[PDB]
Amino acid sequence: KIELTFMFRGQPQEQTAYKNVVKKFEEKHPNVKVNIVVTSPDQYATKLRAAIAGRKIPDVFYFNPGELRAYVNSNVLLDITKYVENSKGVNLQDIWEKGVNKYRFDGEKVGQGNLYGLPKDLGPFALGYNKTMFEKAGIPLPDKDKPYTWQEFIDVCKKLTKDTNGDGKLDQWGTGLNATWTLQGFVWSNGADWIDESKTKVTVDDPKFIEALQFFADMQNKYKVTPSIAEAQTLDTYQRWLRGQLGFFPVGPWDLAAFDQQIKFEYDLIPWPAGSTGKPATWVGSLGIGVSSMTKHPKEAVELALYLSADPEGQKALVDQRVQLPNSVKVAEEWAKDPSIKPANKQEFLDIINDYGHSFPTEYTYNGEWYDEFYRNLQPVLDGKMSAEEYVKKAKPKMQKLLDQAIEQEKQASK
Ligand SMILES: OC[C@@H]1O[C@@H](OC[C@@H]2O[C@@H](OC[C@@H]3O[C@@H](OC[C@@H]4O[C@@H](OC[C@@H]5O[C@@H](O)[C@H](O)[C@H]5O)[C@H](O)[C@H]4O)[C@H](O)[C@H]3O)[C@H](O)[C@H]2O)[C@H](O)[C@H]1O
Ligand SMILES: [Ca+2]
Repeated sequence: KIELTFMFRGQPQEQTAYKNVVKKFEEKHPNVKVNIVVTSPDQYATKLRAAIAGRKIPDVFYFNPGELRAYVNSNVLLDITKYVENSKGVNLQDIWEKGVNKYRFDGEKVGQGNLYGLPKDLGPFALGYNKTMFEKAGIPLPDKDKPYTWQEFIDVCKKLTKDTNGDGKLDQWGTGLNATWTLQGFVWSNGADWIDESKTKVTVDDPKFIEALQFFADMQNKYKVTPSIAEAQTLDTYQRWLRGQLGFFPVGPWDLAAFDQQIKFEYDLIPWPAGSTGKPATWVGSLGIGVSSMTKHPKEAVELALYLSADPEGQKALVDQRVQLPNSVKVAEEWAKDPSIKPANKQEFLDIINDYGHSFPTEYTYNGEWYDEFYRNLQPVLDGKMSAEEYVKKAKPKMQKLLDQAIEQEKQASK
């Protein structure tokens, strides 16, 4: 009788996994049929934005935590608090508090108050290294607790950069980090950030930010511990990591399934190299599972969100399928201690969540346009055509204008 539209995004292993778990949901609730709208991670924001613009909102949908307040003011997200409290068995007090709290809003500040969504996951972005490669090269393994310094990291990367098949051409490299997803840690580790403590002032022209940005680009251009610009163009560094060509690459729990399938070398997790603070940094992502404020079936919609987010059986199926770590803290802890589930240092994911992971800057602002502008024109720095110093001076006023507008519009839209 009842039909739900569930809209989400995922890499192909993620799509497959959630589609399976939705079938499990439907077997459990035979009167609820779930129509799926799924996209690649890159297509999602535009599609969700179109749906919201036309006020044709999916019953259940993935959404960015940074848009919680905007969604609440625009009446996009149903207040699901009472459905979640009335639900049989579930106790989201078991769920990561940092995850649950991202989708609470008391009318004024995020983090407390009524539920406008449930955490899909927490997504600590760990650093992986190719253990097979280290061992074939006789290089001492990275320490599982003590971060490399930046200097040490380049030193090891250089050792790993070599022509291994002896044809005269480099065919193996220290790393090849994607600035979109790996610049944060270097910036943060160096005691910088995109914006100030108040989250209202762009601070990318901070010397510490610049040093981190230049350091990042220099991996490719100056230190040359990555494939060349042309080589990464031919085959991107994620793919080259999969094929065993790179010493170092990040690992999210959502990668685990794809890696199970494609990676044949032994790899493990370590802290990110630490800058001037000496403490490692990286991000802990999250997605919200929200229900349309206008859904015709709030109870069943929340039931699907709950099943994906907090239900032991639903959660178990997702963890089994290697697309996330458990949302239940105690389950995650026993998960991490299980030696038969690789990577050996799974615990690093948890350590990121508890000790040294941060939020994306955009989680603190009303929208993320100011931040998207930073990355929109970053590539010339990344390719050594423009210095980090010259770009951030150019970008800052553009970013700041956009931040100001997001601040103004949060004033307006919440009146
Ligand atoms: O140029 C070649 C590129 O390489 C290939 O991508 C490799 C993938 O990219 C990296 O992962 C980045 C990102 O993560 C995946 O989504 C996971 C979800 O995001 C997490 O939360 C993240 C953020 O937090 C919130 O502020 C906001 O909502 C999110 O933006 C959440 O915990 C997870 O559920 C997504 O697929 C990917 O883009 C990894 O290295 C690897 O997976 C591509 O072919 C190409 O882009
Ligand atoms: Ca070679």
